[PDB]
Amino acid sequence: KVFGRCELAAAMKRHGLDNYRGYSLGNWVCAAKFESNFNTQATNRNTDGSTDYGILQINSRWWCNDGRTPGSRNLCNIPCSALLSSDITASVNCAKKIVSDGNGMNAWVAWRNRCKGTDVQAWIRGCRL
Ligand SMILES: [Cl-]
Ligand SMILES: [Cl-]
Repeated sequence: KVFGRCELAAAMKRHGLDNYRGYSLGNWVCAAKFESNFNTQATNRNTDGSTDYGILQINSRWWCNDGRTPGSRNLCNIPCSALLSSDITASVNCAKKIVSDGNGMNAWVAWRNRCKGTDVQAWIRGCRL
């Protein structure tokens, strides 16, 4: 599923991400925009053999199990496939664990390079929330 902008904002707001660990909703929509272009089915292979999955591109090296990342962990205790669902609950719950691990949203390289320090509020402007 390819979300619309206001549509994803609303769903992320249904699931508790607005101001989670201090990050307003615009930060999370901005991050999804550049990680996946709002597509829950996005996947991308990393040079080390790990893979990023879903609308927030969560990595198999640490957070989910795909059966093909030697030496990895599965700290969210989920198969990576569950991160591709049109329902975003699994991605949201694992994101909450990631952003609380010490480095905040700097865990998402694309947030650091494309959202951090910008007018992220523009990503929710106009939306009925
Ligand atoms: Cl915002
Ligand atoms: Cl980047």
